[PDB]
Amino acid sequence: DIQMTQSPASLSASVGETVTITCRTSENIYSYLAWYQQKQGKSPQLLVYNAKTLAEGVPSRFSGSGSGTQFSLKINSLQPEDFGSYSCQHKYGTPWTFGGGTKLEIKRADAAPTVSIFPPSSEQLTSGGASVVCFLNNFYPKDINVKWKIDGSERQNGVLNSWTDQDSKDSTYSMSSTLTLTKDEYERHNSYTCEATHKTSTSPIVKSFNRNE
Amino acid sequence: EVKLEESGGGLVQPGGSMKLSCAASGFTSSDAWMDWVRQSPEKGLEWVAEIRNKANNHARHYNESVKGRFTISRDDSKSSVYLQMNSLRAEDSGIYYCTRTYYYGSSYGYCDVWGTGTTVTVSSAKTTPPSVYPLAPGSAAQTNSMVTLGCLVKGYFPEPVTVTWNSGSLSSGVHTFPAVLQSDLYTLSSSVTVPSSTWPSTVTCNVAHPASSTKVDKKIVPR
Repeated sequence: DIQMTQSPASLSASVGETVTITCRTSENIYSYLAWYQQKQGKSPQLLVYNAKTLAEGVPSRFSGSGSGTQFSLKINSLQPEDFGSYSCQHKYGTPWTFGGGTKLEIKRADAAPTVSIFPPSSEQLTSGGASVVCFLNNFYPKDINVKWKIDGSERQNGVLNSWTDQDSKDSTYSMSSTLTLTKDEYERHNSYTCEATHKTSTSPIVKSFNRNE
Repeated sequence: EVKLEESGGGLVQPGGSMKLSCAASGFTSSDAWMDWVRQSPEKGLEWVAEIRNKANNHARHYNESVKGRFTISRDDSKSSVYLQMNSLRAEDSGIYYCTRTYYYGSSYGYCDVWGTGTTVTVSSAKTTPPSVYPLAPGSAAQTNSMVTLGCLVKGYFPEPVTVTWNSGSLSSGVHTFPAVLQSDLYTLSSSVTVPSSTWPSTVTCNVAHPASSTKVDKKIVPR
């Protein structure tokens, strides 16, 4: 099996900028290389084959180069449509194998997250469980941290986090954090708090609520 | 219209079997070499199998990983291609795309056409309908010009669920988050942001789970 190595795994750039994704190979494949583009929630699409040949439909701002064990995809004057995932694949001889892909994200101005905290719904509490939920929405860049506090004391236990992929409308990221307790513990505590730590601010953004109000 | 439509995906336990299908259109399938390519969050893209012009060639090739278990197959009279999958393993889970690696010319082995994909999930976890919980803001909240609501879709299996707002009639300012696995059960949240005048007066998230044949709507009510 031939091993394919793409760099970087993730990359952000402005519309207009030029960009270069590198694909390395564990043993010589001459020029038998294919590049694909996968848009959000879509199937991959052929961009380049034979190292340099663009497929029917592909703009000339795309160019492929390289031979042997090192290859490059260069995108000039990055357009809005060009952002998505990119993967290389050798077509030398079976088994065919792919790189791990490269997420090409849009670079935008820093924005602060819109934070919102939600007590457990009453109908969840009937099942014996309690989930306090917090949304950290529309921020940039993706690096962010959440800190849950109950009655002024942090809790790391019982938390689950999920990030969206970059937004196709406004190029931000969003995040959801969910602190799950047992209902009995939930109702022995008054204050619940959500604290987002983002580079846009020194102090964290604090949302919270009191159960006994 | 060149087109590859996959079908056959679903949930099956480890050691079980599953047959995928792929209907080709807009070209002579007889003269083409067809492949199955799978995609997963753990391993990214993985080539599975390839069937060439049969049987004049050494027609069938297989990724080492599925050798002996998977059979790639061809029926040109039906203009379609198949993948029999036996002795399934957790790591056989992913989106299986049907592709074409050769139609004509002197070059081959790159996928110039891809289908939509069909999702295979290999797991002993039992199918479970979700609980759908409304996420309303707090009473003390002063409320800015914008307001955010949400839905918690808890304790389901298998993926996927489909989560829309006001029967799809509310597209913007929504964020449906990737589900997370805990104790062989998925949990997923979705938020929707609107102007303060809009709510109340009526928002409702829509949750459908095809695997358990359930469809629930929950109106977000204040407090």
